[PDB]
Amino acid sequence: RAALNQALEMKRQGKREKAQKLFMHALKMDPDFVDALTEFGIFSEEDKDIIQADYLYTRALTISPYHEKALVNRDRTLPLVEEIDQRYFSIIDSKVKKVMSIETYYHHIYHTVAIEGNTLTLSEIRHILETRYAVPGKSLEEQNEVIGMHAAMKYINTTLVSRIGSVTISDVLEIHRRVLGYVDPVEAGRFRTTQVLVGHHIPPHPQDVEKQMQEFVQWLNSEEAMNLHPVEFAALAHYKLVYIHPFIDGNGRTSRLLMNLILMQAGYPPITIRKEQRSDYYHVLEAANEGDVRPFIRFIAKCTETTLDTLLFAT
Amino acid sequence: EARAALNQALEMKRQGKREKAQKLFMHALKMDPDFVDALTEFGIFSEEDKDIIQADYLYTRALTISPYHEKALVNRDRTLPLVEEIDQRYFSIIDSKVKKVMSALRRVMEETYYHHIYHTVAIEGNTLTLSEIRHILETRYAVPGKSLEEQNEVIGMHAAMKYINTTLVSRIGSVTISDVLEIHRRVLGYVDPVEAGRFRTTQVLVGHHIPPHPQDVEKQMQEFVQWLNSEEAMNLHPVEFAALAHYKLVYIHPFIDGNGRTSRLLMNLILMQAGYPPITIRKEQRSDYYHVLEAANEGDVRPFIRFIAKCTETTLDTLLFATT
Repeated sequence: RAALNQALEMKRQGKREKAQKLFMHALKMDPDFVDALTEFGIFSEEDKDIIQADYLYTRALTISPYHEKALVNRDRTLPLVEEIDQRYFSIIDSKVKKVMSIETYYHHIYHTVAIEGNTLTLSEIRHILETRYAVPGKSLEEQNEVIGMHAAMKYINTTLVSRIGSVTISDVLEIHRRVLGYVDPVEAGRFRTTQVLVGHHIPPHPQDVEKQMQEFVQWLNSEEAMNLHPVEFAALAHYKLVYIHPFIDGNGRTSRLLMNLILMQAGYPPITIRKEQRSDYYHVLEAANEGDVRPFIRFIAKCTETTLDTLLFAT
Repeated sequence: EARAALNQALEMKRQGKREKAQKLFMHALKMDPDFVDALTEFGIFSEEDKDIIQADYLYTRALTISPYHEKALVNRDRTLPLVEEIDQRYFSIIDSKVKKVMSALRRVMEETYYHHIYHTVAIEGNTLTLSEIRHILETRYAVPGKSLEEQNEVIGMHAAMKYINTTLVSRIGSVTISDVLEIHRRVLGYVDPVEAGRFRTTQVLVGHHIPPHPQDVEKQMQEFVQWLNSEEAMNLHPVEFAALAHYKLVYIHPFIDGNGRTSRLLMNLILMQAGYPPITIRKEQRSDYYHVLEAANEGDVRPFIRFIAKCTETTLDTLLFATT
């Protein structure tokens, strides 16, 4: 409460830089502080950050749903953010049109394995897949992760992308069998049998994983999922597979391959979440676990625009 | 010219020159390997050097073409129970050496653990050395300038035999089809995870042998595992049973790859369950090993059973000498 009142004294005087640090400290000490969430929200609106403000008012109302200062702001920002979000998707739709009218295989294998902790370079990955000979001084596990990724995405492109019909549970297992096959052939293509902790997240118990996955693939084929914008649907699918955590390993890699399978089936190019975005990528997943999937959907959307901007660099 | 080479070999055998006779006998068989008269005459010739095992093989080979050939029949009826005894006597020699090896032994056995992975992969064409295999399994880091497939074959072998030792050797009950598939899932898994632990779906040629069609593989494997658990297989000497199992899995050829590796792991699973140590067929014996499998495909499994038996005696002699 003292750090909040200290942040308000700075905001009233002028010092913006010292206020944000004092605001962030009050939320680090108590992240469910209803009054600091609303005051940091109205503060962020002064820098034209309405997306952040709405996040803060929604976080406030999840704790105290009848908080007058959060409710009065939430109700104003809610339809406004919905529009801002729709407008960014229509910007992405026009860039997909321009791309569709108009080397990268190794770049995606590099970022999908590097974001998980793999120390192999792009030139080393190229040597592994072109020659099929080992890279000196690197672990065989890291080199097998690369081989399995190449197998998984060659299978998706050859058998799943252009195929007509619903996505099955067998397709998810077939992808995982190739992702984790060369590293762990015993556990590759089969569900997790033990309960674990993933950071600060407890996924479903192994006895609930099969049903949770039957429900997930039922959602993937539902009309509600089709009605969504491809970028939202691709992002929600990615998140839900990471939430279920159906395998002991290779969940992030399979969820990123399912995400691009959804995008490629919608006429979008395959998307890459770069190594450098590891921290940003885990921050939005944490926020989705805490209660709001929108920051994640926006992170995936920005990833699609950057990919389209790189492809739009040709006539 | 085949009949002339036979009569030329008889001329030297009658006079004396035995070195020139064997070369002339072998030439008549190279020209025509289904020559009934040269097989009997070469059989009687080999008995003069006290080689009754070779003689019976030759008369047996001659009667698989012409079953009523008087000179083959009269000698085969004579040598048939004779080799049966000689064969039984070599197994009892092996049984006494198994006893003696059951009376550093643990450190010496694990010292030749990388030694078994080297020979089972080297006999299949793998170019990795024993020191390279040791680096792969101890460090889990890659060996420079070698293919990842060859290095994954080594990792899969280590996984397969660590799984056999930890969950199958001391296990009670019948051997299942799932146990064969589980071994294969580890043998091939790191090389080919798509085909590892599943039967072959295409028809192929393996040297000069056509194995069962993929639509018959499941039924022939159900029949094989039924034989493995039968009382007839239990009544056999462990060395004969281990060798016959090895041969029958190689004959079926149930997987697209790793058939030789899995058949040699099942061979030792049978031996270890019988109180025998794990056996190794060395890289140098590649040609001898394929010669006895060819003879078993042609009609006689005995040379193969004798090859496996001499492999167990050499393994027991190494264990009896290392602890001396």
